[PDB]
Amino acid sequence: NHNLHITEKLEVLAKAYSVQGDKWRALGYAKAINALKSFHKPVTSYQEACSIPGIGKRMAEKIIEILESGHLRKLDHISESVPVLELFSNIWGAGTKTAQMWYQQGFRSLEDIRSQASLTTQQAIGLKHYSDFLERMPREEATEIEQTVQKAAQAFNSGLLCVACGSYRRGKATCGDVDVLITHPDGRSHRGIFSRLLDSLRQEGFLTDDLVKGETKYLGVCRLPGPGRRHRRLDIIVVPYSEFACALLYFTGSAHFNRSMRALAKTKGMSLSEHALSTAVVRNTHGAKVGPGRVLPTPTEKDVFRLLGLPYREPAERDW
DNA sequence: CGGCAGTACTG
DNA sequence: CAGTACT
DNA sequence: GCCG
Ligand SMILES: [Mn+2]
Ligand SMILES: [Mn+2]
Ligand SMILES: [Mn+2]
Ligand code: NA
Ligand code: NA
Ligand code: NA
Repeated sequence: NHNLHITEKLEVLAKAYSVQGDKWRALGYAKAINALKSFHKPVTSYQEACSIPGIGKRMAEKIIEILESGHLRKLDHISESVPVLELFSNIWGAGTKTAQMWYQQGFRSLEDIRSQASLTTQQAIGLKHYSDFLERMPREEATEIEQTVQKAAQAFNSGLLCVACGSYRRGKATCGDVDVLITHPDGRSHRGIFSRLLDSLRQEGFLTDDLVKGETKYLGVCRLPGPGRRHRRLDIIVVPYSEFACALLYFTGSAHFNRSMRALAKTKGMSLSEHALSTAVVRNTHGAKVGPGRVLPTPTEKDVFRLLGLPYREPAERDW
């Protein structure tokens, strides 16, 4: 990154706006930061800064203060609440509104939350694993987790296909969590397996806590056996084979990549989700779907790219 | 002016 | 529903 | 915050 001396200051503002709930301003900062982290050379001119997509007048100004000053004075007026809001919103299941409410009620530490806050079931689990959920795991451990789920699934039906997605599939050396997609080529025998699969993984002691138990999504907590093991976040999604490519695409990400691809689809009168790529989608003036359109056949990820008019990208080049 | 992705749970 | 989460 |  040609421009760390700027980006590092901007990220502090981005996080501050984010934990305070100012989601769109934070989004603007996030995009400018990436734009600047992928510029070839250092930024040296206000009109060079303004040169970059995702950097406008306000952001060019800030970068000009940074290079002439070495500093950004807005940093000195960030509310004293922000570190605490960040502390609280790093509890799984607590976001900006919950963090702000706890702050308003006088909470300042996780000890305050533990002893005095009313927690949802999810948030109590999040708090119990507060440290573990902030830590990444080696790639090799994600493999063991993927393989544990697959062996449990295949025990019921040898035909079940299980694939670790997320950062694992984008090739990263460490992973924040494990994202396992399950389907079945027969288009049928994925149905109703969660009951048995989760029960099997629980029987082991492998699954330690459940956060979400939906008909198609599971989000929870696992821990491999033996000493030196941390609790890890595990997500499982079960999908019909007709949706495999779009589910794979979704679940592999990155998040920014998905949002970028979905924005593109919208420009073309199409819609892309975890379920399907659709065409002839009808939307209102405000960008909201008011007519569904037609599902397009997407047997493979490459088909989604092709139908969108884009060159295929392997998972590793989707790490946006 | 106003969208900024699209979707799934929770209670 | 608002809130939070997933990529 | 940015951009159409
Ligand atoms: Mn993940
Ligand atoms: Mn995950
Ligand atoms: Mn632990
Ligand atoms: Na620009
Ligand atoms: Na949180
Ligand atoms: Na008190």
